[PDB]
Amino acid sequence: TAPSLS
Amino acid sequence: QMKVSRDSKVTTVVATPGQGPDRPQEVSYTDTKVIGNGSFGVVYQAKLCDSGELVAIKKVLQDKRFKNRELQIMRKLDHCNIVRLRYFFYSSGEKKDEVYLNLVLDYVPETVYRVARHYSRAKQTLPVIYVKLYMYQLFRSLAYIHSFGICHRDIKPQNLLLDPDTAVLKLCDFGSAKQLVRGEPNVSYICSRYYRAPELIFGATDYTSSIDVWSAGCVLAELLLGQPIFPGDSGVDQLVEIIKVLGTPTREQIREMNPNYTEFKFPQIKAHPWTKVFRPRTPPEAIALCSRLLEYTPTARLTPLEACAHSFFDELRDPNVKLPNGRDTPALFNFTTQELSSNPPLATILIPPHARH
Amino acid sequence: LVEPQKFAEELIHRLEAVQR
Ligand SMILES: Nc1ncnc2c1ncn2[C@@H]1O[C@H](COP(=O)(O)OP(=O)(O)O)[C@@H](O)[C@H]1O
Ligand SMILES: [Mg+2]
Ligand SMILES: [Mg+2]
Ligand code: NA
Repeated sequence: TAPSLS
Repeated sequence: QMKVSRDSKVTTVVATPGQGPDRPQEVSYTDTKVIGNGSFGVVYQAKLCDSGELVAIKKVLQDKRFKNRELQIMRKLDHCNIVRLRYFFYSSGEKKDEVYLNLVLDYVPETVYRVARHYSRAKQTLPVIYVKLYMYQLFRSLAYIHSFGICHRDIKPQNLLLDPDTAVLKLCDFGSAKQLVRGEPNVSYICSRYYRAPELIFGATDYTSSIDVWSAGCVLAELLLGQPIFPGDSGVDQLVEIIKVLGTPTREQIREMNPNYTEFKFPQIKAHPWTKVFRPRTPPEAIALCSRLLEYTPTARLTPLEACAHSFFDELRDPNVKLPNGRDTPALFNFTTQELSSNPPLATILIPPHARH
Repeated sequence: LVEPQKFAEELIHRLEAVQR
């Protein structure tokens, strides 16, 4: 669980 | 910025209010202590000097390697089942030179998780009236964020704040949320274990808001069972647990989740009937609701608004319903045009006749 | 991510063991 690469 | 003074240590910052246009004001607070912790957040409690009100201050590192949507999503949210963002500000923090965002939220004392853990330690079942009230308010917050195209992507009992005196539930923790755009791909290993939809476990990058509905179905089932329904350290472990309940997905259901798995020959496991999954005294309406939420095909899951209209929540629409402590229920029927936009004719069910006042 | 071949092989092996 973690958000997307920029 | 920041500054210290005496009243107890007083901290003063210039903070931007969560709503309206950007017009920062001086904000003072005292009585700081560390209260909660997540995988990303470090939450302080504090007491606002002006009003005396308790607030929580989530201080998160602003990692420029990742997409930090949390502030931009929270600022547009105003709903009674979403924790309110009162103010935010930036501070220097502890990592030498680094950028820390501070979110000043309404303080809420409990979570669905901690409440459910009390009943498991005591070998009791959470009374069904609370399962109804907590699940209903969760779906109502989902109907609100989904009407803006926003997917939370971390729905789980630790992310559901409770004021257990009023039985008001507030969704929190938007640090994984995203405005899902069809045609643009999404990072796949999102959500926490036990609550990941099967399309995510299969690595789909083209999923929709209905992953939140699968997660809500896991919360409901957990509340009814007293433990998570799909535990497991890895993706295969959890998918085995899902398959031991729902049966092996058909080829067409696999295609709806991730077409890259349609040509493998998975062994065909018979489904376990929902009435045997749960305890023998479980209400049939909760089982029917759970079976329309925990569906392989994502388009076959209830939308959140449709879930609120479900017969399981019929007791909440009684005029004579009261909480066990004697207080009346929270506000449940003040739906706006925004959160009804999914399907406006459900107002015939969702606002019962005694609440049109 | 994970290679679909390797994930499905593992899942198939697990599903064969619990298959009643
Ligand atoms: N508004 C709040 N009031 C009280 N406690 C909170 C509040 N927001 C978060 N917490 C506590 O801190 C924990 C972590 O906060 P959260 O926003 O979920 O951060 P993370 O993204 O690290 O999970 C929550 O599960 C909750 O128990
Ligand atoms: Mg959390
Ligand atoms: Mg988070
Ligand atoms: Na309770």
